[PDB]
Amino acid sequence: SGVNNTKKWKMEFDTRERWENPLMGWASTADPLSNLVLTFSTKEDAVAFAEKNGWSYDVEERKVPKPKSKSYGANFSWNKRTRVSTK
Amino acid sequence: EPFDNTTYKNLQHHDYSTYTFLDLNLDLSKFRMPQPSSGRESPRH
Repeated sequence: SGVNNTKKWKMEFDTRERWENPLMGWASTADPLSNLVLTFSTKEDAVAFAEKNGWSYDVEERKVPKPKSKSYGANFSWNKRTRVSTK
Repeated sequence: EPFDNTTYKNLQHHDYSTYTFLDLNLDLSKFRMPQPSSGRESPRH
């Protein structure tokens, strides 16, 4: 339920091939940027860094939970379907 | 009839059967006034 990991913008690159090491079966890679994650305070800061380094970027707009009306008294309603059968 | 305070007058419950309460509740059904209506058959309706 914590929301502390959804407060900063991040910049991750596309995933490249990982194969199986013939000796031990480990996960091998040839992508130097497979573990590169950058943190930005704002979307415009992230876009500025991407364009400065020449990378092509796709921006996903932030998704914020919408405010919700929560009433504990609706659990016991005279004529509504919000009455709960168990507590 | 004279004031007597030396006998237990609550002896009717010595012979109450298992259905006594429900039998009385069944007799108190023609006196009850009509119940209010929620508007639906149940909360799940």
